[PDB]
Amino acid sequence: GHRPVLVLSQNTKRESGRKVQSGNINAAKTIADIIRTCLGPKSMMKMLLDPMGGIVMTNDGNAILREIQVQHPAAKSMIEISRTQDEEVGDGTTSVIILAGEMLSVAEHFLEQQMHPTVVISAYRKALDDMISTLKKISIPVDISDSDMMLNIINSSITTKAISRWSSLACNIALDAVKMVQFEENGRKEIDIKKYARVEKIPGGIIEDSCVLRGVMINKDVTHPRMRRYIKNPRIVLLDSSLEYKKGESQTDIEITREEDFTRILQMEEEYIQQLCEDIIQLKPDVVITEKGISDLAQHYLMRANITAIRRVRKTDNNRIARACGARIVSRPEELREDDVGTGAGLLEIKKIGDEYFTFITDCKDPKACTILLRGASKEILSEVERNLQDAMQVCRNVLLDPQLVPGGGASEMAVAHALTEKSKAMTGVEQWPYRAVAQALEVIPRTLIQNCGASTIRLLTSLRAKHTQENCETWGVNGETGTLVDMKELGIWEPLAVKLQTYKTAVETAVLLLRIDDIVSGHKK
Amino acid sequence: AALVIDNGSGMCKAGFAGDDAPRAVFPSIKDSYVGDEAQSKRGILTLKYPIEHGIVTNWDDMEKIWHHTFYNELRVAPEEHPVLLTEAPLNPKANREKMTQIMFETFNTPAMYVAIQAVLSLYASGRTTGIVMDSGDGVTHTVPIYEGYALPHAILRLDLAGRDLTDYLMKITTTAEREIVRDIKEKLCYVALDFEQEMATALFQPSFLGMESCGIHETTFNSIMKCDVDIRKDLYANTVLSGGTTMYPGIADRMQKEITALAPSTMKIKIIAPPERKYSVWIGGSILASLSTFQQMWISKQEYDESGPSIVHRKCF
Amino acid sequence: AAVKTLNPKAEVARAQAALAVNISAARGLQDVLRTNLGPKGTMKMLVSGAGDIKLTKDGNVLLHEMQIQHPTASLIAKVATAQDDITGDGTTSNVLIIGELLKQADLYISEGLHPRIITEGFEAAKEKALQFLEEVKVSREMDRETLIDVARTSLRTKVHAELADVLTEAVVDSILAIKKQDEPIDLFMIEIMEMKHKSETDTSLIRGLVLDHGARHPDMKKRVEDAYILTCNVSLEYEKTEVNSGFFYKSAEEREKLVKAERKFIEDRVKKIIELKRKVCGDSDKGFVVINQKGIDPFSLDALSKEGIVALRRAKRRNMERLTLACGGVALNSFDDLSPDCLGHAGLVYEYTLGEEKFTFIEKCNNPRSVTLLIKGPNKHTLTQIKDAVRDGLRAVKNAIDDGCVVPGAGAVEVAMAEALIKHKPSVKGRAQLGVQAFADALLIIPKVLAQNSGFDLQETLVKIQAEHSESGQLVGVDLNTGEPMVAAEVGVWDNYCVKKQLLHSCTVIATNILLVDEIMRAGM
Amino acid sequence: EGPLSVFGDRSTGETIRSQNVMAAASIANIVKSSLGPVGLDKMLVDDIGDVTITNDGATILKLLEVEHPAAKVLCELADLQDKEVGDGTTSVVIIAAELLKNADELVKQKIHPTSVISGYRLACKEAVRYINENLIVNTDELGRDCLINAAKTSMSSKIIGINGDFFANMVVDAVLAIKYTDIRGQPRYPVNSVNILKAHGRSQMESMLISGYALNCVVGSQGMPKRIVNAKIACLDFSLQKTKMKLGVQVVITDPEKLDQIRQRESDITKERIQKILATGANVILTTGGIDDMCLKYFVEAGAMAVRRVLKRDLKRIAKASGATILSTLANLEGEETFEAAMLGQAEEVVQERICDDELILIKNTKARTSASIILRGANDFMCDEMERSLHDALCVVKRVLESKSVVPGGGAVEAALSIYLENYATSMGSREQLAIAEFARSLLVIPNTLAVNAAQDSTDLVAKLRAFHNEAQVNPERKNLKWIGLDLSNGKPRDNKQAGVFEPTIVKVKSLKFATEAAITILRIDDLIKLHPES
Ligand SMILES: Nc1ncnc2c1ncn2[C@@H]1O[C@H](COP(=O)(O)OP(=O)(O)O)[C@@H](O)[C@H]1O
Ligand SMILES: Nc1ncnc2c1ncn2[C@@H]1O[C@H](COP(=O)(O)OP(=O)(O)O)[C@@H](O)[C@H]1O
Ligand SMILES: Nc1ncnc2c1ncn2[C@@H]1O[C@H](COP(=O)(O)OP(=O)(O)O)[C@@H](O)[C@H]1O
Ligand SMILES: [Mg+2]
Ligand SMILES: [Mg+2]
Ligand SMILES: [Mg+2]
Repeated sequence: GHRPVLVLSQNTKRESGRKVQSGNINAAKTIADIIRTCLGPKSMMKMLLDPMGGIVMTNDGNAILREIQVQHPAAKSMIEISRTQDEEVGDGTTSVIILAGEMLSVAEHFLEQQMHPTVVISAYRKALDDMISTLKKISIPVDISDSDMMLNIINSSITTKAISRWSSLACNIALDAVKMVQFEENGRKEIDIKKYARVEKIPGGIIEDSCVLRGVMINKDVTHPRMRRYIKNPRIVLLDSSLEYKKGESQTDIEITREEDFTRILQMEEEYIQQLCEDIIQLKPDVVITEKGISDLAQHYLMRANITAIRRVRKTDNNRIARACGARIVSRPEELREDDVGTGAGLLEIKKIGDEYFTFITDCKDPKACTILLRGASKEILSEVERNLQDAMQVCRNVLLDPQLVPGGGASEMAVAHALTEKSKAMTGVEQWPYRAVAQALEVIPRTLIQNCGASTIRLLTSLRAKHTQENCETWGVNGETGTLVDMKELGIWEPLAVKLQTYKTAVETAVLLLRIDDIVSGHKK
Repeated sequence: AALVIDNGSGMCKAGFAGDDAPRAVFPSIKDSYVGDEAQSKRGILTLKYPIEHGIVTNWDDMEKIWHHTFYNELRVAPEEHPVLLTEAPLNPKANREKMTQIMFETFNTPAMYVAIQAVLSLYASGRTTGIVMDSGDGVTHTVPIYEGYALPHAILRLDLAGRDLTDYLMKITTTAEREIVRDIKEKLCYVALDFEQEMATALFQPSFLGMESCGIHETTFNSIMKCDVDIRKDLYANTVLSGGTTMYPGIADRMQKEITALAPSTMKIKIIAPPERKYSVWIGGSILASLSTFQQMWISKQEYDESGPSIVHRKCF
Repeated sequence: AAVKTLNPKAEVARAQAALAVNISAARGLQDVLRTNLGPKGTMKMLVSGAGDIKLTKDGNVLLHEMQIQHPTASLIAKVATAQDDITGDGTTSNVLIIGELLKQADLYISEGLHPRIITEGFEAAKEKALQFLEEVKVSREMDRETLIDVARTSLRTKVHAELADVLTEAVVDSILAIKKQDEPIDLFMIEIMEMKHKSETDTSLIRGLVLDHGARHPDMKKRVEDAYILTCNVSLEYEKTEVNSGFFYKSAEEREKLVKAERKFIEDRVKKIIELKRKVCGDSDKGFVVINQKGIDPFSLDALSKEGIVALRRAKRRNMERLTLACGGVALNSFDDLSPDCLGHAGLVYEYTLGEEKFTFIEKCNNPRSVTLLIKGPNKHTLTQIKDAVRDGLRAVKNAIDDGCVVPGAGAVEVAMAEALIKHKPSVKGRAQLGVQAFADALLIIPKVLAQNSGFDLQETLVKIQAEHSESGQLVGVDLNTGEPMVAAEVGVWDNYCVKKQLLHSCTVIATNILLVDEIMRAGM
Repeated sequence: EGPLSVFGDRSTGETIRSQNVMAAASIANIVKSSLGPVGLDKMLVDDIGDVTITNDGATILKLLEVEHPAAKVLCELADLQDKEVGDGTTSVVIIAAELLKNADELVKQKIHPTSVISGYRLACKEAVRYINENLIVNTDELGRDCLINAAKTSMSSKIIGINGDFFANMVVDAVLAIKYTDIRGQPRYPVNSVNILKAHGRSQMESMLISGYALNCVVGSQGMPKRIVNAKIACLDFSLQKTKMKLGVQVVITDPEKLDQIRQRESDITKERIQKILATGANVILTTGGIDDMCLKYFVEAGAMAVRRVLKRDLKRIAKASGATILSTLANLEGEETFEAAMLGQAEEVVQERICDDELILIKNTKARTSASIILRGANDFMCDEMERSLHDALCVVKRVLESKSVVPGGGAVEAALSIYLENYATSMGSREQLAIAEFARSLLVIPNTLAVNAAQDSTDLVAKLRAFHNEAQVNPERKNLKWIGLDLSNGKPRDNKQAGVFEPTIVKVKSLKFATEAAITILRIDDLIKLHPES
């Protein structure tokens, strides 16, 4: 017997030292190599298989890394930073992974050479600050009133995605959607393209007929077929309350001894429904939309008033209908006011798409919410189109908030790397080497672009690194479609400064995080 | 996949088909981050559980729960996954129409199916035929099942559950002290083959408690005798017990003996009641949702749109 | 590899291997579905795990019933499902064109060409093919003869020839009745009822309605000649109070009074119905039929039968609209203020018992904007097959009406579009011309398989047809009885412009996306 | 076993002492690599893929799964240091383990454990006295930069190290914001009232100090405004929902004509309460309870911002900071129900702010007191959690510096000086207690030794130079300015740490010594061990 007299629990495995460092860095650069080929306009799709029998055909770095599963904590951290980039800016989710992988890769060198991780980290932080300075120095502003300039900004963001074939179409959609979702109340500007720009994918049809509606769309039909399905100036009312007769919250137990009491009580229920419906009709609406049920007697009373009702809508759809038609959701028809009625909708239609009935509240004027109706070949194609449109809309939003632009095609990476190399000559300590290595690590973005284009990395990178030593060449980069150096002022690939700033910050900070890490431990229970 | 929401007059015990354990036991299941990832759940945490005694009292509550057992504790969308809900035996038609209106209209589920909790309990034990004695906290039910479906005509319903059981024990009043009696009910309470030889060293009989209807063994026997004489062998020999109530005393052999006594001296009765997986109904639902006959049984969204409460009631009135 | 170092239990197909996987699966689907194409195709039998039998020639049904676990097959099945949901026809041809695009692209990718260039050629060829399609489309006033030819072209592919000649008249008449001038056709207004007693050629169009249930009171009439129909959604059974009222009495007499009183609420609605009946037909000349979406308890059934009313309960939520459009009344959720104008008229109402179930026919309506197709047949699988066929035919006629244009059939448009693509190829810059060639050879799979299915040599027939189309220019296709070219527009072989456009678009899109797949990966564990 | 017949195992004598020392040493070797500006972080994987990166010794020893009691003791020691001080959780563990090691060496030499314990106690007392008398610096002589230097010293070895140049400012500002004076006019700095939120996204440099409060909550309805300027704030500790009668109250109708009115009150009651609140001018209503949709509509129509399920502690802080009164009920001393405008608080702005696809509430420029929140911004949740822990350490350090105005130098200065002084002082105390005190002194050197080891430098040479400097300081009265010398781990050279800015609160070292000494004494008293087999 003599049970094991341990200090730590069995299954507690502890690694330490340069093995842990090299393992973390290799896991990170593996996560990078997974999506290395998914960068640029000449990328190829990846078909991932979900655990739920689903399929995801994509080029999106965050989609890919989110669909794969890992057990190494470094790979976990890289997937987490990809998620961070996607949530913050909604683009660059694979540029960040590649940059972080390359930074860790170049730090492996200095770590094998007896340098301490904190030295590498201090150098990385210097290099990040100077990247920020250089980006803010080379950026240019944008007149967001120039719809064509904005369409070019959005094209420079979707050119690397599948919808590139209908790029102009998708560009307009994203721009339109964002311009409608811009909302200000009490001095607070808000572009909330997650609650008020909705993407509805209806398989079939053709993608070229997909459109952004001046209103919203839901999958609903009239509650009663005597109700109109087409109304050309609908006054709309929104409710959070059930138009049924529900019980009270207390123990409302009744006690009947007289004969007339049962009938009187049931007629009392009918009268309650009548009184609700009259409190509603007094505002003279044409359409009534509820988040909860609508009793059939209430349907009768509303129809008598020539009102069309839709029974059980979601709270999110109700909020979008509010923003689109200009209404205010209420929960007590007794508290209903003309200011709560929805004027602004230009047409309510309920039409048959395939074998389903869809409710449009379109033709609105000044709708602060929208529905992007996507049509296409299949749920997978349309899910990919939706992700690409998310990229486009998030880019448009980042632009409207921070209108500053930086050059693409890797031009920005080379310009900033050159600036860092030039500043490194004043450095006399030992950190100049990691600092210059981070400068050489920014070069990976054009390298990956050239590799995915199918060109010669050595030659092109040499000519480009040389071009960026001249004076007015901080805009020069590479084409992801032909493998040649161009001026971005001549190509047109311009990303939002906010996107690339967040990219660089996330990359450098992820590198710092994984460098500080040592001494992995495992096993212990939650 | 197929979401399998097992209400089971317990907790939500929701998840996916293929999982051996639910992933969304909401009732009685982060912070300092940024967003609404605790407040939205903090609201539900103190919301009363709608199902009482195996019957839904407040539907708005139940709907809010389901909605929070889809978007928060599963982070999925019901618009693409079929749902398998569970209902208590002899559940009113109105409740069925209500939940089917909720799922198809509110959650816009492509297809759904409502299964009896005893049938899914039998499924989790691996069998498709037998008579299930489900005794929980508020109700007792005998469900004869043949070919995997609860015969809707031989469901005998008597009422002697955990409450009614601990009652006489209390007799032998304050919440805490009747819960001491109930703690003894929760702990060992070995069933007596014969109360004579069990009290010597110190539900089956209504007179004991004070009722005047029938014992649970009489109930099983008559539920078996209101079925086919050929399937009688299977009902008698595949009696499966379920419910923490019936588990606490661990009643197998007293039942077996007096059921053998009641039955003709032909069929050999064997009762399988050792599982206690504490998710039997969920696993039965998962098995069903995994099968393809579940796709066969789907009440589809188109079917719902075309028929309404009639499709939920499966016609045949 | 990269993924397998992080998730060891990961499955990965890279670049060429990934292409190999996808194209192989596509070709597998083609091999199964090649035989479905055309009227000379063969019907497949599909047996579920329960033992249920399906006889089908439909591409979508065949896909969902085949026993397949492939990701590419899943993608293509979903594309076909969308094709079916939106157009009703074109699924087999969809799968065939997808498979052939992938094969013709493998022809050039095996030679080291990059799939990007093939996809560029695919896009160019899609544009030119859509243009040629809009040019060759036949804008025609949709007369009964044109619609009959269309429905024939669909039903002859889906069912036997005599049964197709029956379903043709049934479907065209059905749509031409529920159709309103310049107002999209709501196919929901065509109920589809199946009866399992007679021959399959007895499938008919009832210019009225057929409910799958009847009256549950025996003393109720089984036949009504001049009928007033009351379409209601009002409970006529006992409804308990929402607030848990409960009855309290001190005497058996009071118990009796409360028992008589607790039904007064529903007795009043029954009385309202009975008074309407008496006021609208003061004699026994006419009839009165209540059709309730909700229940009717035995007491109400007795009360209505005694007055000579035929009450059916728990009808379908769609039958409310179908009855108000066929008969011509108003559907009610309350009898508060009901008038004879709320009633519809049916020149005949009767009941038909079939084994253990009952059906109720409502016919001789005046001008019903809703009708029903009674699918009669001796077998469950015959009924299912005829249902699928009539779905296809209804969608075909609806699409020919909506899209007033109609395209010639028998692969004629495919042949002509192939020739046009081959004449257009030089205008394409670079090696994407090869993708264009592939597109053409992909378009050419429709006539080829038709020949393959009629029992002819694909190469000889296709050269004959292309030669005839180049010498004349007449849009010609395959004659499945001689293997010779024939003018499809002259012999009445019509296809749907919407279907061909949807084919081109969706097939091109999915094929492009598959060709650009370079890594298949299962790493979710 | 054998004669005893106890149903368990028994270790006795040098065996169990060696085991205890091995356990303590194991725990100390777990954390030794995370000490000083050159220490490195640790990953911890929780058998399910839940990952935790950290440098905090208390955190590390909390996450571990320890079975040995002599190691559980050191884990509890780190926990206690984290509760009472907030910094020193690693140094205390290392020092306790080294005291155990040397004391067991002495016990092997057959010095009685009582004598070792007496010597350790004496050496602890005299080290505390020597620190308090010779090694303290008053922060008054240094001004505000002393707080910044103490914060930077605490933040060194953390993931906010090099950025300390800026983080310390925030930390200092935050404590100065939450300063409040109590009876006796003594200034109290109740950290844990600074709110710390985490939000991955923008770099660390974009972390935010909010003069006011930040709530991990949002408005209850999308129709409500999301910014209010002259914020009148009502903090309520009750829920605003449809009124339900309590348990001992039943509604029993015997005249149906009353049922309607009863149902109506179930909602009108709540309406009246809300109207009273809105009648005072309240534009912002935070409640610990819930708010039905019916009520949210009243707030929407009034142009107010309602927030539900707020946390009690967040509510207490917003109330204290804005001037509001937490009400559990609208009930006064006059038997009626009203809400006075004096129960309101005020704030110059309340906004719903977007932070990386996740919204929060910002209450800015509260009057009647200043409050402080900090939004940490990193690359992912792991980094953000490590930043929160590092910032908590820094805040606790600044609080200690402000409560007791004494600091000591860092870089092993205190340990070197104590080693010198105690190796000289042992000569007076007994003959065996002398050995115990000398060993206490030598044990104290494990801190600079470990710092140098982690820096990847010559520990022996560096610590010898340190001891030489400190001996020169203690034998030459003209050179006492050498006391302030400690390690410079970026160059491997001693350095005047009082002029370099490496300061630590006196309480840190004092409590480290006291707790380590008691832990070592506790473990050093065990000479037997009876490990019983489990009851089952
Ligand atoms: N036509 C083009 N030629 C060269 N580079 C391009 C082109 N279009 C986009 N890029 C560059 O590709 C990168 C975007 O890669 P993408 O595949 O969208 O991944 P991410 O999610 O990182 O944006 C940016 O650096 C952008 O400048
Ligand atoms: N009588 C006919 N002679 C020659 N070709 C025909 C005839 N009827 C139909 N076709 C052609 O056969 C093809 C396949 O028919 P069908 O199987 O209904 O389409 P799908 O393959 O989409 O189901 C169609 O392209 C149609 O033009
Ligand atoms: N910048 C610095 N230079 C020299 N020594 C330092 C510095 N910062 C911290 N130290 C020393 O490192 C020891 C431990 O610091 P740290 O590991 O950050 O705290 P803890 O021991 O609580 O984890 C302290 O005793 C201090 O003397
Ligand atoms: Mg992009
Ligand atoms: Mg067809
Ligand atoms: Mg510290």
